[PDB]
Amino acid sequence: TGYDLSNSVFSPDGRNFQVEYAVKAVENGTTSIGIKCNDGVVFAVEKLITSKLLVPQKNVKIQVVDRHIGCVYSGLIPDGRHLVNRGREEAASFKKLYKTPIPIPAFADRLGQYVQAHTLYNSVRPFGVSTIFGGVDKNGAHLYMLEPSGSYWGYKGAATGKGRQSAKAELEKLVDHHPEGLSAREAVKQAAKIIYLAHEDNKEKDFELEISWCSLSETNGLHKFVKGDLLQEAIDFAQKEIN
Amino acid sequence: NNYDGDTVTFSPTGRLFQVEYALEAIKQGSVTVGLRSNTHAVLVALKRNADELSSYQKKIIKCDEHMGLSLAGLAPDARVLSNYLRQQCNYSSLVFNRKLAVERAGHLLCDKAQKNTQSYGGRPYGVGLLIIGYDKSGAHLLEFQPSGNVTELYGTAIGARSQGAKTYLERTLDTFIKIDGNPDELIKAGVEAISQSLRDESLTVDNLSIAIVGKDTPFTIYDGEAVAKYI
Amino acid sequence: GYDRALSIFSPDGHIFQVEYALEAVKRGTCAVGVKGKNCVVLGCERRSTLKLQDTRITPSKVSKIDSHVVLSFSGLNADSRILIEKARVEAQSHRLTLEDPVTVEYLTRYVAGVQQRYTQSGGVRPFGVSTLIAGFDPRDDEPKLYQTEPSGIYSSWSAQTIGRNSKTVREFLEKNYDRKEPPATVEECVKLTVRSLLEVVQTGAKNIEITVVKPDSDIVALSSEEINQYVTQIEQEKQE
Amino acid sequence: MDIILGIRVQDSVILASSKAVTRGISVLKDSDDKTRQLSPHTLMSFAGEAGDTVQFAEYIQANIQLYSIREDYELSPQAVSSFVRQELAKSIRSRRPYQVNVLIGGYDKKKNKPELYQIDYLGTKVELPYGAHGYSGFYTFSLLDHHYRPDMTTEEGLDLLKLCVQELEKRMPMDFKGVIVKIVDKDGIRQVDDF
Amino acid sequence: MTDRYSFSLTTFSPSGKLGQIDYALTAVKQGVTSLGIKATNGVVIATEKKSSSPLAMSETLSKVSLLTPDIGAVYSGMGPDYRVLVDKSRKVAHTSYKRIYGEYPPTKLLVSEVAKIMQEATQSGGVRPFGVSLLIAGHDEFNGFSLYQVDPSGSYFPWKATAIGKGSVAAKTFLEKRWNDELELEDAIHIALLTLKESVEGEFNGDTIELAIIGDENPDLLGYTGIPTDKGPRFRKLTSQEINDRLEAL
Amino acid sequence: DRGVSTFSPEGRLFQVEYSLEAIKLGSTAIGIATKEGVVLGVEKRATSPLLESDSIEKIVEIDRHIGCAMSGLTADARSMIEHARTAAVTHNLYYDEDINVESLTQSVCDLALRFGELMSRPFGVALLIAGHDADDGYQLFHAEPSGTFYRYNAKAIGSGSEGAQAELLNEWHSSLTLKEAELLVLKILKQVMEEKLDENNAQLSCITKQDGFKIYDNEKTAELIKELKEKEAAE
Amino acid sequence: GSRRYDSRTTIFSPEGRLYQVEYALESISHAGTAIGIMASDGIVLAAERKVTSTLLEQDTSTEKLYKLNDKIAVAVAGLTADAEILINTARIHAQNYLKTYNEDIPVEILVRRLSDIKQGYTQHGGLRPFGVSFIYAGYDDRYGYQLYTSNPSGNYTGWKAISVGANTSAAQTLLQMDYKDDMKVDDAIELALKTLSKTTDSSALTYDRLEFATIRKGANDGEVYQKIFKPQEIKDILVKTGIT
Amino acid sequence: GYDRHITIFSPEGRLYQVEYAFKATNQTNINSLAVRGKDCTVVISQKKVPDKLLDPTTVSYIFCISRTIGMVVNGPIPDARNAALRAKAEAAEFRYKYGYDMPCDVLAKRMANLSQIYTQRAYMRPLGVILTFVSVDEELGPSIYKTDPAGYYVGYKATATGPKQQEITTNLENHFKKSKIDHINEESWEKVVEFAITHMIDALGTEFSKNDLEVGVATKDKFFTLSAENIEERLVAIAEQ
Amino acid sequence: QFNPYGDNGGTILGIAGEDFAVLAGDTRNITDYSINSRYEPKVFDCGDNIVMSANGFAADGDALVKRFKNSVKWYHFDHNDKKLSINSAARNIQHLLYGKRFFPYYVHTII
Ligand SMILES: [Cl-]
Ligand SMILES: [Mg+2]
Repeated sequence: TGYDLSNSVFSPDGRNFQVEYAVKAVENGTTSIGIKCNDGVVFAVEKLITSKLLVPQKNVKIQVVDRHIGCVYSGLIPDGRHLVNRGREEAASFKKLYKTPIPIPAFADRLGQYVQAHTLYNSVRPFGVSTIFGGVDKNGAHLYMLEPSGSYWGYKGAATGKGRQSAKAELEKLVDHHPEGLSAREAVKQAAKIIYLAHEDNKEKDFELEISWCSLSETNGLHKFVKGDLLQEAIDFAQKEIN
Repeated sequence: NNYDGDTVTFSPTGRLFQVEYALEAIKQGSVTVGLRSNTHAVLVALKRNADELSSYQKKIIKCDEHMGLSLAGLAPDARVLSNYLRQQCNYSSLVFNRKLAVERAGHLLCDKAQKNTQSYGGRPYGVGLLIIGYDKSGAHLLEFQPSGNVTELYGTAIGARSQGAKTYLERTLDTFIKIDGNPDELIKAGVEAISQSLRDESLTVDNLSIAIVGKDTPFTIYDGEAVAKYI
Repeated sequence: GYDRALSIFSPDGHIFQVEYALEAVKRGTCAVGVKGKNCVVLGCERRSTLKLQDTRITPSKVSKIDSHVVLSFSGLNADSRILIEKARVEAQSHRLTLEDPVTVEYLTRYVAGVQQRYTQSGGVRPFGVSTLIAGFDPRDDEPKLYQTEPSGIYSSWSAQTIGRNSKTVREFLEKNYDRKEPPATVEECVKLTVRSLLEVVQTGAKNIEITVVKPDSDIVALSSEEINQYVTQIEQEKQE
Repeated sequence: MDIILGIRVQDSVILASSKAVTRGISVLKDSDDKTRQLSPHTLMSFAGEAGDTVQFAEYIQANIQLYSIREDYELSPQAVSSFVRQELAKSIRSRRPYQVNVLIGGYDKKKNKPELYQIDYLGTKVELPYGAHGYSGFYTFSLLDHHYRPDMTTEEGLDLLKLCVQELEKRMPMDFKGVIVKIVDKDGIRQVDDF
Repeated sequence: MTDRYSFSLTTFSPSGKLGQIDYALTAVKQGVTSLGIKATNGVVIATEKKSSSPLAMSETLSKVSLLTPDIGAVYSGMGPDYRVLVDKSRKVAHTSYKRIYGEYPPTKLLVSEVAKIMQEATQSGGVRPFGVSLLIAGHDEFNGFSLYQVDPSGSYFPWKATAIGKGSVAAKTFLEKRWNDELELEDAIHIALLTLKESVEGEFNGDTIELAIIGDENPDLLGYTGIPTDKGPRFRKLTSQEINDRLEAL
Repeated sequence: DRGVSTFSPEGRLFQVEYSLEAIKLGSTAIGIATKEGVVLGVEKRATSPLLESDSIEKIVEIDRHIGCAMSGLTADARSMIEHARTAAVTHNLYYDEDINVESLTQSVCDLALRFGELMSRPFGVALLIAGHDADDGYQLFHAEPSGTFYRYNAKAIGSGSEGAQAELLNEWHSSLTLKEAELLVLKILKQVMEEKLDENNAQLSCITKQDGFKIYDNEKTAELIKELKEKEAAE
Repeated sequence: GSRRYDSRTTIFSPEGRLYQVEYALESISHAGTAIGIMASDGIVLAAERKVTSTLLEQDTSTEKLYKLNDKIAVAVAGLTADAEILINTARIHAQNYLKTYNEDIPVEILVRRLSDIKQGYTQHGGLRPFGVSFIYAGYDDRYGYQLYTSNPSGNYTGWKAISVGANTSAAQTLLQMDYKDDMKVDDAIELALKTLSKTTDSSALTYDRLEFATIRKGANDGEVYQKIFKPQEIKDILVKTGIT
Repeated sequence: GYDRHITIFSPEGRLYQVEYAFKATNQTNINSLAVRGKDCTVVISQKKVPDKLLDPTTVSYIFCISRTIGMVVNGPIPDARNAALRAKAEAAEFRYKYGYDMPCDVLAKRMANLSQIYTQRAYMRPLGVILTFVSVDEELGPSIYKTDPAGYYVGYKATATGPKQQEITTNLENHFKKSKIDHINEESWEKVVEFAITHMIDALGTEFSKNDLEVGVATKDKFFTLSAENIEERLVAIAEQ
Repeated sequence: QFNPYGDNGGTILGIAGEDFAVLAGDTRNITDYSINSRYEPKVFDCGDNIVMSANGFAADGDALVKRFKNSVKWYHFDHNDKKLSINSAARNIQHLLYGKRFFPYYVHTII
């Protein structure tokens, strides 16, 4: 054997074990989700409060690309930042040449090709993050989830991290109970609930909730963080549902 | 075991052993403490010597008039990273006539450390840093780890036996955070914090190293007879 | 470009590639350098498993770097050509900028520096060569003899030997060479050099090369008959 | 720089070269040797742009000396001249060309014959019985056309050379402060001290 | 990133063998049989068209390739490696010869260039050798007709006739019995078809056999008239119909 | 094999740690700093009696106000000295002043970690850099291949280092004279050296503000050796 | 990374030998024998083709003997493809020297440069060495007739008579026995063939398994001629000495 | 045994990394099929959307390379998209350099040459994909050309790819034995799509809904994919016969 | 053709006493016959008790002052907060100016 010692090496199965090993690092990370809604998308993430010494609201994990795309990830946090830095370069060069802001499907492939490129050589390591991202463009709302292999698809709902199965189950119920669609303000509240429900798989340390959203009506198509009254309203809704 | 030959290799459980070994170099390093209020931010560092004939390894480095860090681990790596910060702080001044935000300083260090963990040939940085600063949003304290993970905190400590100081600060949180407009008292709290990490040795005059930055205080370091006040 | 770090430290603090390069030197034919009161003599072994050779055209063991400095060696022959070439180029480059030929110390220092560079450069192995560099500085009558080795260290010697069975001939020179009174004449210096090689060589026929360097660019190589006379004289005195 | 002459006779090559180094309205030196020994039996005189001349002469000298040490053998005058020509032929299409004209006088020991080569800064080589660079040629060529014979001795060649220097001193506008004369033959290179 | 493989992947073993070249020759052995026969007034090169599937159109896959108007090539071993070699061989004929001398290279020199390319894959950094043996047939004014074999090592040998690949050992023995120095081109084509039938197992017709010749100039295949010195390509690929005609009088 | 810039499980660079073993094999070098000057001394250690010991150059001048002693693979030090000398002279050109001893040492130590897959391996030599400047006065620095440097009041490096360092621990005080330091280096060298110490197999040097960096003659060192033997017999 | 797959071609053994050079020499020892013999009035080059097939085109073939310029030729032993890379370099180097100095290149200078190239592949670059040994036969006006050999190590030496390739041990003993200094070319031709005939692994030495060449001053007055022997000419010289 | 990790020869003359890339081809467990009509070329592929949270419209293994050329992939989606983007760039550059639309077979060769390079050069791995290119070429007419990790490529009368490729292949072979021709003798592309689905149903033995299939159609001057309703309309036509 | 230089006018003046020094300069900034600013300072405190002015082409002047100020900052970082002496500052400025010998800073500098 020894097929798992080097990146870009095919095993006799036809698998790249190094990428599958990177997935384990993603599974180890905190929970993050994405919910597609009527005219936009909502992102949320679990922030483990390791200590009292952590300053609240001041270790932001959700990142913005351009002015209309939001990105969140689980796994090796630095790797995620590297990917977003590239995403921002890609989105900047697209706008530079084509004038219009980069469409979400276009942006999704830019990250996809870049992550896939890190499975082609033994001189680089695969990315240790699954990235949930999306936004609003000329064709409406789009939600995506990107994995270490470079694989990505469009999603109605997406989840990754240590509490992915709990979150997926909760996401599947929303898709069934709301065939016509979920509103942006509703999706924020639901996102809070699902992070709280997914926290059961990481319940030693208590956590800090962080939500962001893009919506054609509510945020005017731009990415914004949910803060203050709207955040506390969503936290209370989540607190009521666990009890 | 078989997956620790270089940084480009994941383990079967999804671990980067070279990054974890770099993290181990910090644990061997001498203790250093960081803490802040709303007006000031303070670094306290226990310096280490080779023997009685030698000097005490300088732990604290100045980055700009409003920012600086303390180190624990490989000192040459701290010099490289501190030099990079000096340049980034300086770029912000010359080009934008703007003092570099302490948060951005952390983001830049994270991204520099990360690139070393994903490429063949290179190695992770073998040092941990505590960055303090005062900018347009008040006082700040950051903890840098060579995995790339940067964290903003009220207080913290890194190095050998840092758990003693970190527990103390976790208890004292409500007290020292409200030491506003009083430098000497915030330092005292930091000197008392680092004392919880001492074993057999005590704080002497050429052993202790203190730094401070704040609202009306540039980043300045105190060594020698200037720290005798706090013993 | 090929980058591999071939010369690296081992757990015990040794650079094996440099040490294995010394083994190549130990395999090479013996070379000896003895400096007298007014001269330096370079002696060299030539292995006699090669008959049907053409000695006119075969590369000589002692090489002129400039008109006043010579270089003999032990180890890999192909490697030595590269060092000799570089040294010869630096010799002319020194004359061009300083308007003065190289000192024997400077030339040695350059050659040693090249050897050292190949011990911590990526993609290259060390030179499997040790050199004896001898001559006279410009406008100076004090004899100079230096030694270099793969690691890059160099030093001055009253007399020295390198190559195979060098430890035997070094033993000989250590008791037979008086620091207080070096070989006063050319004859005495050549004889002591030939004597030292006769401890190791085999036959004193076409196995020994002798080159004599005197002050002010006065370098000459001895012929077979001239060397054979020393061999004949030494053996007759030995039977006593 | 300015005046460099060359005369090949029966058994030797004689090179005459002016001693004056002028800059502006000042003669800075009156004892300048505008020549370099490339090898024991090969001498090169030079004239042209300030700085370029000596820089080029010494660069050639270093290369020929390097060859001599490497092969333990002296290059033929023909071989040295061909090397020099090629260096100038490269130079002329460089960013900044060497503006140097040269004469190469040598004694071929294998042929037992003197040889004189004239090469300009463009890399234009010619073997000649007598040669000159610059304005000198406009006087000396016609003079030598008349008085030169191929079977002359070295002493006859020196008298022939005196005749050239006298003519130049009479008709040339500038004071070139006499010449340094050097003879190249079977015994090597030597300088005439009283000219 | 970047090609970090700047070192040789083919090296000498203690016994003196170059492992990768030997293994490349093993890959050639597994390959389908191809052959070449030199006549007095021409050369023939032939091979079996091993179809990967009956749904596949074997006409689209050309094992015998034109390199110059007077030179053709066939192979045994790995098809993809052959394809890229043909591309490089066609280009080198122009860059390193035709664009300089205004005429196509002679067979021996083009062969020499192809050999150089294959030799470099044996020594250069981060590459394996080519897994093919080529048979190059060609004509030029001053050397006449010629036939060459090029191995993975980069070595090349001229042949009167030879075979490479699957059943080369038996095919070479067959050719030794039949070959003489007075063979006409049509006689060589006849022998080529006989030799190839031994190695082929399934169907044996113009659709499963690929065969080309280096013979007389073909003015009809030139594409233009008006220049007397230009008389047309000597390389011609035999059609499926032209092969079947000769298989009746076999 | 394995990467050149690889970390061990304990959090140390393998190659840097192995180069430290090479330095332990090297000849002894001692440095002592006083208020009257800094003394540097080394063991020459000739491999054979035929080798002319005065050609062994293990103490070296960087500038008039900075000296240097070495131990380990001494061939590796040549490029370090060359860099130090250029750094010193270059700073004088840019700033019309002497360069600080610490700044010089820091510049040399920047080369140390410039290895990997830059040079192929770390340096196999340790340096004792002694000097004087107007700000921090007489200083002694120990520069390692790790890229780290410590200032010392006194320091020994090489094969007899741990034994000599323990001896320096007892003997050093802040009121040592230059003459006292000279004898102390000779005393400690004679203890740890294999062969018997004399003027030919050991070398002394010092740096003072007034006279700058000076390597001592064999005649001058011989008298200090004779002065040392008499003083030890005198009680 | 790629370190895993690096053979490290340019390193020393614990004994101080270059692995790849030693193994390349082992490769060359299986190649067809080539002999060079230097006489007072010329040089002979003789070489045995590697197990020939009856359908091999013999007349339009070149395997062992190659021409570098009008005055210098080489006999090859090892990988032909490798040798041709080095031969084209050597041919270019000869023309560079002629272009620079307007004189034909001295034999040793050409030999040294080709040997220096081989040396480079053993010290740096991480590539395998050239699996080739040359016998250089040439003439210049300094040393006259000269024989040299070079091998994968990049080391070269001069010879009166020498063999490379297979059975050099046996071949060198036979040459050392019958060679003498006042020898003529026609005698050297006979010695070369007699040596191959005894050292050959084949049953009997024939014209179709040989390449032959002479470098004489047998042209008209003070000039050198290279003669690469044709098949029929080898057949005749083999009969003339009474081998067939 | 490092000869199994990079693309160098094994003692038996094999490239194991190339062979293992072939096995990665079937990792998706999807079967594709391609056939030619008179005027058109139809390609069909199975569409399996297991997760309920997926947006089914974004799940696709058929690509529009150029206006005229279409491509279906058998293999993982990252490598599939890698190959698609490169093919799109190559087809665009070809048009710019040579002044006419890149032919299906020429693109296939170019992509095959790239695949060949990964089998010879060590630092690049092969892509674990099989690329099936389809078009109605202006010279050659309806065209199907297929590429694999070995760098092999060839034209096809019809073809199939996937885990159950062999069952589909023989099913098609038997039809062309019967029909005695190289193509589907049909006027409209609608009925050629119906043929393709019918013969896939027979070979695989499964029934298909509108969301279980994915259809690409190449006609003169355009290649296009069918929507769910376009396939549903097609499925209804098969059922009513 | 684009002319990269301009003349911003004004004048400066430096005088040295026994235990003090003055560096004066007018505050007018001009181009051609137009006044740009009546108060635009061009005499700057650069730290370490060094005052500097680079009068002539203001863009080059500001660029130079900016670079020297930055040179003082890095002198502290690299040499343990040592004070930059006026003689050392002068030599440093020579290298700044001469660095652009073939595309000069169009300024007369005084410190
Ligand atoms: Cl291509
Ligand atoms: Mg002319």
